[PDB]
Amino acid sequence: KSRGKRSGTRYKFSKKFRKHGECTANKYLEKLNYGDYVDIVCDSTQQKGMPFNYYHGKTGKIFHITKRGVGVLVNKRVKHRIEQKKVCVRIEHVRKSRCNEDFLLRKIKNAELIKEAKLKNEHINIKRKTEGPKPAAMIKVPPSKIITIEPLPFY
Amino acid sequence: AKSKNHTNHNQNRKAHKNGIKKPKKHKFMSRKGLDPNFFRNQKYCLKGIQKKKKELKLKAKQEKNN
Amino acid sequence: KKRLQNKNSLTNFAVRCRLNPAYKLLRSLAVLRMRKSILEKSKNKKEKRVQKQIQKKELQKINHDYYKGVAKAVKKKKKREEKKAK
Amino acid sequence: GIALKNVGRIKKHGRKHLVSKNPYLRLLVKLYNFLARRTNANFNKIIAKRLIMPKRYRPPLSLSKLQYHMANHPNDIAVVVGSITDDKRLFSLKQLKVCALRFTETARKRIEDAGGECLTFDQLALKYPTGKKCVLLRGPTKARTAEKHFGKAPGKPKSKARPYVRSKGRKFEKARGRRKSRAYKK
Amino acid sequence: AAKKIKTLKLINKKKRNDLRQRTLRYEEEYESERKKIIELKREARKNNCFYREAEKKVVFVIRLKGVNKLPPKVRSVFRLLRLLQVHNGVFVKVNKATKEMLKIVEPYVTYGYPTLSTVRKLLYKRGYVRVGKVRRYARKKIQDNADISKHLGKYNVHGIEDMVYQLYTCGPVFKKVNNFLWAFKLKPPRKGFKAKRHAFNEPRPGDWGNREAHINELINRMI
Amino acid sequence: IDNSLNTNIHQYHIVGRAIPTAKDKNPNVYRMCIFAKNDTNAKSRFWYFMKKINKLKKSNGELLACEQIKERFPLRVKNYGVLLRYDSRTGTHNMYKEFRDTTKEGAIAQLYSEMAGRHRARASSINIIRISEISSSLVRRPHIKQLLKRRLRFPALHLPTLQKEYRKKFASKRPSTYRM
Amino acid sequence: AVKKVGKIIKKRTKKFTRFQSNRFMRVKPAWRKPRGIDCRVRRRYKGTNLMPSIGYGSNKKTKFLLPNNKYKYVVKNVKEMEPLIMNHTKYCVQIAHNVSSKKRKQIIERAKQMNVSVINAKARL
RNA sequence: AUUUCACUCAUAUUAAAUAAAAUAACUCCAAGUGGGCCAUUUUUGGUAAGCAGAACUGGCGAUGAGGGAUGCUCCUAACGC
RNA sequence: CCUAUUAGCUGGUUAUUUUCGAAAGAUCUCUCAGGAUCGCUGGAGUUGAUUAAUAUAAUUUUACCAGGUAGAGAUAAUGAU
RNA sequence: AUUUUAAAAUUAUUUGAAUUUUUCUUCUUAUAAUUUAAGUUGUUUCUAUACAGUACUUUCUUAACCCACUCGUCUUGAAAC
Repeated sequence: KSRGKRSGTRYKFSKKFRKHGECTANKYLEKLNYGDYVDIVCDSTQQKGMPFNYYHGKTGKIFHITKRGVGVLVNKRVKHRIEQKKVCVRIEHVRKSRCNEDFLLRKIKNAELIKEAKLKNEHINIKRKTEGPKPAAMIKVPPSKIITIEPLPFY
Repeated sequence: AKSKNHTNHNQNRKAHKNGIKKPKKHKFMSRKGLDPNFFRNQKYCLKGIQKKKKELKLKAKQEKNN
Repeated sequence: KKRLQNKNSLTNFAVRCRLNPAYKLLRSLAVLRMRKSILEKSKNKKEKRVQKQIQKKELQKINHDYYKGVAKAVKKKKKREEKKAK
Repeated sequence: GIALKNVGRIKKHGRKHLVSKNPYLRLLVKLYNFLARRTNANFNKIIAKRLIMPKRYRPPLSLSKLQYHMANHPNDIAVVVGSITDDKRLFSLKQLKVCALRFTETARKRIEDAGGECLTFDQLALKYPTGKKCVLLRGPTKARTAEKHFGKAPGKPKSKARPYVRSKGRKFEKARGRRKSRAYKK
Repeated sequence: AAKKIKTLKLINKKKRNDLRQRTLRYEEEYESERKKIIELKREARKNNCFYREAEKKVVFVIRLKGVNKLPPKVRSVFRLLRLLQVHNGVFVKVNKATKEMLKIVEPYVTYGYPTLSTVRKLLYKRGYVRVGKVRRYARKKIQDNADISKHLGKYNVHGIEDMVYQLYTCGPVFKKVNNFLWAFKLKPPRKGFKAKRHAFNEPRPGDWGNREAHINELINRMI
Repeated sequence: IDNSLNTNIHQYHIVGRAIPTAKDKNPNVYRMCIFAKNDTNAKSRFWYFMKKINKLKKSNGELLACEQIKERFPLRVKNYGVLLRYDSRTGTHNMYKEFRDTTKEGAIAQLYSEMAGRHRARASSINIIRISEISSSLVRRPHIKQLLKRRLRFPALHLPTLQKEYRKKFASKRPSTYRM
Repeated sequence: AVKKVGKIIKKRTKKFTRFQSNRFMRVKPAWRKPRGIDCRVRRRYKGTNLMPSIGYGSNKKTKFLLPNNKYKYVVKNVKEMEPLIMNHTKYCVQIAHNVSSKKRKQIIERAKQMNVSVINAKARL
């Protein structure tokens, strides 16, 4: 019977402890470019450009940039399919993503490692190791250092 | 008589029957209302290359066809 | 091609050798050890057992270290229980 | 009891066999099925697939469009699985050799006195079995009025579908929902 | 034409001697590997400096429940593990990702260390291979090495010799071995299950879970 | 050998440690020895007890060797001691335990049937800890003292149990119950 | 059960009868698929009038041949016999029911001298 | 920002794993449906209900087979001869 | 006689085999025994794949996000006590 | 009727080589066979030395062991009092 814009946002849009007050000074000092992954996190201190009910905490590409606003392309699941949605929010409600920094350093690693590897003509793979079984190695456990423990009864 | 007010039963099963479809991911999106006065400048950029390419091709065609 | 009977690749000697070119060599080589007479093993069993005195001594040392560790753990458990009983 | 999609049976979509009982067309599809099976030619495979297509997917190709498509190689042979129609908007046509299902009489005459000739698909198979120097084309398949009504329904936002109306006057399907003055627009 | 028959005849002997020398090489490799493993364990026995193998990088998984009343993600895990029938069995390379994805399906399977004799038995008497073309695989029993060579000869792992040589010690080609191998369709156990409803690890009799090294007896009883 | 009488317990000893971390560059090593139905079952029980007493599991524990350090002589006759802890339908209770058999393998397992028969305590409720060796005179139990007496006897008035061979249904006449 | 005579194997005899055709007596025994809802025969309850299916289909190698091990062919007069001159050991002839006595005689003699076998050779005599 | 020229980032196991992943994707025409119910877990009203109302998943409906003596929904397991 | 009036309602609705195969949600409605429209389904067709890959995935891993339910508390705030 | 062929194995050779050290040790230079290859063939009786029976094929009628509730329909649910 109640489906307002801010319905059910008592805690989601509530400001955190010690975090009350306007956004920090240099929050306005992020270089946003087109086609950039970015998280959309609501800031209730700023009311204009507030992200809508469902998109808090989501992530999406930047498809629009205006003087103080950003258009974000966020895929939302409805019924039987996911469809794209363009949400236009002010920049205080936008936080630069931390999905591409995982590969920024990898792609800098490529230009310094694969180059030297090919020019010296070795075969080296770069895929992630997804390490499972630990290898076999020769160990030295000390007979003095080895200590014993045991379980305990009821009390 | 009383009617079933609401239920979400069988709904996501029906969804996964044909699967949760995804956007088609087109390479180019229209920018009809996207940041005017900038893509107008891009429009002006494109004609600069177009005019020189067209005149060069026409001159080459005429000089080769005599 | 037409399907034939799937010959047992483990008991059918011809098809098993066709699958494994080394199988016939391995089987004959093991059959030779089997054919080795009882006199050789009877004479060499004592030598093989006495050549492993060092190995069994090392195993005994490790097991007795385990036994001493268990005994000392028992001692510490009893000391703690006795200390906290009062 | 097995867990497979549609009980593990691979399903294919589209035409399996031609449904036209035209004896010459049946001979043609048999010949090109043999050619596609024996030769490794994707050219022959594509022709064999296209020969059994429905009429709406063998659209006519205009003479002007044929000439434009074959402009960049004049010594090659055009080949289309549809009909060839004359384009009165084209002033002059020159030296074009094309194989097609059907030629309209005027287009055939024009191609003939322009210095080219019209080949049928049996001739094309006879003298280019592997499709060397042959470029295959097709007309605009979804340019007909039928798909002008397809896509998003007319009434959805930004929908270009053509509605089913009796007449295109102001009194027919123009007032409410098609202009901002009456309720909404589109 | 006339030269063709002798051209195709000579390549038979060429590949025959090539693969014979390679079988000599792998025989040397089995002997070396057995000697190395035994000596590395004896070194551990020598002093208080231990040695072991970690998780053997390969596990054998057998489904235990039917195709009815299953959670959707359990069904998806079964589908992409290729465990689709009640008595299906597969080889699974062991790593963090697949171990995590198999833990969610643990109560419906039993899995453990296959060991060499059991993998050889499974491949020789229950091994079926996808000889058909991509997505048209047409399950076929091995019965030969021609299909194995056709699918893997250019990748020099041609032969059931090589397939066992590769499946036990998980070398560089597990993709082209596990995926090439059809899912094993095992018989019901000769002596029977204990309790499919309960874990193998509970004090009461039970079946599902990680049998570790105890699955060899179950496999050769089910084979 | 008779399989029906025998249980299915053998010896094992597997050694490892918690994972050395950046925070814990040099962790200490620990060990403990129990027997159960299987080596895997014993490993699971050991990891459960590790999680209950300390904070570690497979996610933070590894093993670095495995051996089967069997007994000195399985044919010996012993008297050992363990500590029992179990729970009922309303609480928990603890005591000690000692019994005689040939080896620790069945020495662990003769207790479960008695516990289930008397207190209906399923095996998932009993905990056994700290196996060691007991004395023969220090036992304050009633029954176990006469076990190692100097000389003892009693009759054999148990009912006969014949083979399926000779458990013939129709008898010529009624059998007696004396035997010998 | 199955009948195994020679190479010919018939997977089922005693052709299916319509449900309730025994007790209900306007209902002819000729098989009809019962739609119903709680019909118990569509539901396939145990021990009641199992329905014909595709699993009962005979081997196509020995499908339409008689215990004669030959395919039957019905003939109206002597002008329909020629095609059997290449298949006298694969086909057995059978006179049509509405063929007169002397026509039957003159085609039976032709079949005899043609060495092809006739099924209903002892009809109307 | 766009375009064009250079160089080049494993591409000969595949920029982590696994995958009867193209049985995919899209379009057109159209049927039936739009009274639901039950089970585990969670939960609202009610003293409670084989009560009324919701969430997830699976079933009954639409489905038989072996078992629970018996049973639309429980366990095993889904079905050509 | 108009008239075989109308009926969102009840009953009935006729040969076989094979293949695919649901919904009892949702929005609007003088709507709540109905209808339309989405969703689920079938048929038809094209583009694709057919190159143990890529698209793809009710799966996991790695990296990074958002939460305020369970729990915990009255000395941390309100409301109690 | 232009792969039940090639190889694989075995036998009888033979060539040289080899090594576990040889009466089932291993591999080609060459031959001839055979099947363990390359999904069952052989021997003897009977039918039987007949034109249709006491046998053989089949239909029907009876029993017997196990099973089996009136169908159609509305319905979440019908064998339904």
